[PDB]
Amino acid sequence: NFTAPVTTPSIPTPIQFLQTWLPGFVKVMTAARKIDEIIGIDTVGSWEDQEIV
Amino acid sequence: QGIVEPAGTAVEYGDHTNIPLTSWNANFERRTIVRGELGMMVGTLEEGRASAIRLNSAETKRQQAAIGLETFRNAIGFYGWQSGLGNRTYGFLNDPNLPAFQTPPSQGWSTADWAGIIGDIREAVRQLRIQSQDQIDPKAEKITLALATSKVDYLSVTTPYGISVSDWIEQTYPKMRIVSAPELSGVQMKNQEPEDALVLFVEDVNAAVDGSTDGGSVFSQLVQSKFITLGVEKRAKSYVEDFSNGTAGALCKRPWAVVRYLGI
Amino acid sequence: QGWSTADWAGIIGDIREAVRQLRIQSQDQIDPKAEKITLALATSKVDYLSVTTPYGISVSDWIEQTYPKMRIVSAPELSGVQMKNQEPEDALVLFVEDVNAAVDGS
Amino acid sequence: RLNSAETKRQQAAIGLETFRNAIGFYGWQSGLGNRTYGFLNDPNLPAFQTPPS
Amino acid sequence: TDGGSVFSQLVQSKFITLGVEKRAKSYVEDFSNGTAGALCKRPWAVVRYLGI
Amino acid sequence: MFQKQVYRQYTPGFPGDLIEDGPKRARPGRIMSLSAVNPAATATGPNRASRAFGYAGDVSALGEGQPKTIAARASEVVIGGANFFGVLGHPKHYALFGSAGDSLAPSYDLPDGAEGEFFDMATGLVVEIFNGAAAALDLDYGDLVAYVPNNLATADDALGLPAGALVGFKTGSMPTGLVQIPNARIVNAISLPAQSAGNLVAGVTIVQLTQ
Amino acid sequence: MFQKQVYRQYTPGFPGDLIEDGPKRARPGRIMSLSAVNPAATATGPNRASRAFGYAGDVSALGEGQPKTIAARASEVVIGGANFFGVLGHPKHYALFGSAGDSLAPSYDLPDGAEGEFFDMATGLVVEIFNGAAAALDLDYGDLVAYVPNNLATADDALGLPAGALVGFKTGSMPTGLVQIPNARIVNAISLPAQSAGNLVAGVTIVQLTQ
Repeated sequence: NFTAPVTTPSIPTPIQFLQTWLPGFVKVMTAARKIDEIIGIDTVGSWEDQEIV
Repeated sequence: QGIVEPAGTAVEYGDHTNIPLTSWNANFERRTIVRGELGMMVGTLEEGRASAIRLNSAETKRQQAAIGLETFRNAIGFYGWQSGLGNRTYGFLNDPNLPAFQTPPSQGWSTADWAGIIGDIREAVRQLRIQSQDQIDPKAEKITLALATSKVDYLSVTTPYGISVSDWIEQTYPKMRIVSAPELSGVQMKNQEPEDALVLFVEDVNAAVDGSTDGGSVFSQLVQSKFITLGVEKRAKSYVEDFSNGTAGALCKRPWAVVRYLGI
Repeated sequence: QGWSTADWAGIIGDIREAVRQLRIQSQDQIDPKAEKITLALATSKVDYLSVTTPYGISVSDWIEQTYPKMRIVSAPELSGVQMKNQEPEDALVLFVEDVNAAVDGS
Repeated sequence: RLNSAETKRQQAAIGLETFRNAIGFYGWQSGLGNRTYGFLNDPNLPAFQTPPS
Repeated sequence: TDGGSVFSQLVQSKFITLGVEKRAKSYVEDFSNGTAGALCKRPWAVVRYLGI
Repeated sequence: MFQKQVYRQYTPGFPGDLIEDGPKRARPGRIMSLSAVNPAATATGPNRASRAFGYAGDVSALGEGQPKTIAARASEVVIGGANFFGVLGHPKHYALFGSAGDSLAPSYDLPDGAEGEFFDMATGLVVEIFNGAAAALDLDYGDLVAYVPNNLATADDALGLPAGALVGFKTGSMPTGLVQIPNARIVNAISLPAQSAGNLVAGVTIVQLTQ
Repeated sequence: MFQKQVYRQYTPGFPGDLIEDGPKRARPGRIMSLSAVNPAATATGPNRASRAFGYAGDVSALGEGQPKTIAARASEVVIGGANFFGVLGHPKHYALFGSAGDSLAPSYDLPDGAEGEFFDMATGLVVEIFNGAAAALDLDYGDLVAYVPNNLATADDALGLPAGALVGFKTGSMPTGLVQIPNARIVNAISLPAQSAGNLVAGVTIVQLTQ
């Protein structure tokens, strides 16, 4: 008496919308490098050289 | 929110040797948003009778609507909303990605001397420095101490020579910020007495230190809106107004920069 | 239990506890360091503020410097207050002088 | 909203920096015979001792 | 608010070029295309026979 | 898409929707998992829309220590309760969430711990109806409605009726184990065919006046 | 009496105030003194707000000669009553009127001959609730309510109760002498301690759904 729908009843709005993505990205940090603060840095030779005397 | 996680290793150089490569791998996390509501209604004769005693009825009710919504938002910031039932909201004291509570070396700040109290803060900073391998220097990092309103007055414990706890904190950690909150007093109800909490965390990490595209933001409060007027309905002898707000709780993005103590 | 037969640290703890209660009774709405608190105390116990450490620090110096806005008063009516089983009990009252209109909307 | 090439280039630079720091702290194949040596791995060093406490 | 058409062919692109690689004595070119098949949006207007 | 038949008219409405405008009352609530009930549930089912729900308790404490903050006034509900709380409706409020298999799949139920709106008064509300006598039945304009509880005995539940389905009945032929909703009328005509266990005809959605 | 304790949140509301907006019905009326009741009143009390009232008569004649002037429609009520005429509410409408010992004192009482507003239908109404049988009672969401009549027998009134106090009760059990307000629900759960004659606990404020 109430007629039959041609589509299955469902909630209209999918969850793929209604979502806010934060603009940033968090990056893994790992340990630190501190040899320069301990003993300094000095440029002596050049690339494609062999030895220092 | 997402993560980057790069990868790659190097080898020795050669003219005709193979070239190593790099890659990456990402992940994501989700939270939920909660909304609240509160309204008001005023009649014509009520305003006239209220003005006799020099009081504004409409303005008083409007102020309470804003205050009532702020209390709802503030409570969600500390404790999660329906976290037990299944809602993924969480809060400052309920985040799942946290280093979990610990017992401090000193059993309690009550009935504890100057040496006992000063030792607890030193251990917390040491764990923070151990957890992040020299990536942050507590001397000039702007670290924040949460503490509790029931224990904030114990920072004035003095030695017989006049040296107090606050004197040592200022000199050793000039950039430390100290706050307090009544919500951190009664936390877990251990046996029959409330247990005060202490949370130590970094406010922000420099981009050059990490390389993340966002800011440091170790802790973030996700608020969609604080006060929205839904509408006004005018009737013959009265009118009704509505207000609403939205929030999503608190999110911890860098669990390695947080140290927490359970008992005092 | 009593300021009598108590050392410098013991008396200091009592004043610290009283200040702590003010910050607890009001839910972290008033900070005692900037409130101009008034200490009532009792006549028979006001003289105990001169207790000194061997280094030379007194109870009054601790109060006068940590809380510059604190005011110390004495009164004889606070000596015998409740008249306990066989001895009178000296009272101590601590209260805030004025409350700012920013603290509450009064 | 992610640039793969920039991430890979930054990772390559970080890997090279890590290799340089590792060589700085520990020598490269000193046991084999290569004469590189490091801060904590120099054969002609006074060797560790024990503290009083 | 749609074109109807009952049937529709979903074609992302007909013909695109990827890149050109040049070598010492030759060069290579690459091409590609995309499609998603056919979609019947109004199945109430189709009559079909298997035999004949 | 998916339309294989053409009819002469549109359906008047969908279950869980308001069909007429007038006096109405509604309250929010939070759904409790049916497994949380202590005496166990003899009748089970999903949190389908247009089904009756019952009061379960108060969840407004919002705290863990000795002092707690009563931030809001919230109610917690279960699929079937002796105390009537309302009928879930207004499907436009919620989100699809897809299904277990794949997203973008038609779903009509709410997950546990989610919010909802429940109706205590409505001039016109479209809900699905059920036959509780396993026989042909014609309702007509003026009738009464009832809902299945969880504590309904299996002896009175030979038909596999769901946890919170709505059942129509005549003035003096109410089933033995149901709970009546006071001042509720069908205010519409409908007919239902013969019924049997395991082959439960879902009935037809029909207008209904809650109060 | 000034604030002697600081709480985390404010109270939800006060008795006699509407707490939710929806369908609503109310009529004005005038109050009769209990002394004017012909068969005398066994139960007595003041004209306090948030208490039931009963219909007394019509006072619209306004004249004494052969031609009368009916210029208004008015009705008058009694505190106890047997013909229900709503519940007094909206304290913001009236004035203090003073008290016997001294003026400027807190009181919900109203003098005889005053005009009030009585609610027949209300979506949410905060009221002061009582308990019967002198035993601990838990109300929960969906119990019923009743009010004390004027002519309640002293045998059925062992606990000294006011003339028009509102009493909540479970569906199964109701006190012997009471008048049930039709279609009223508790809505808000509440717990009440044990009672005794002359030491009745006033109860706690509670939301109501009058119709």
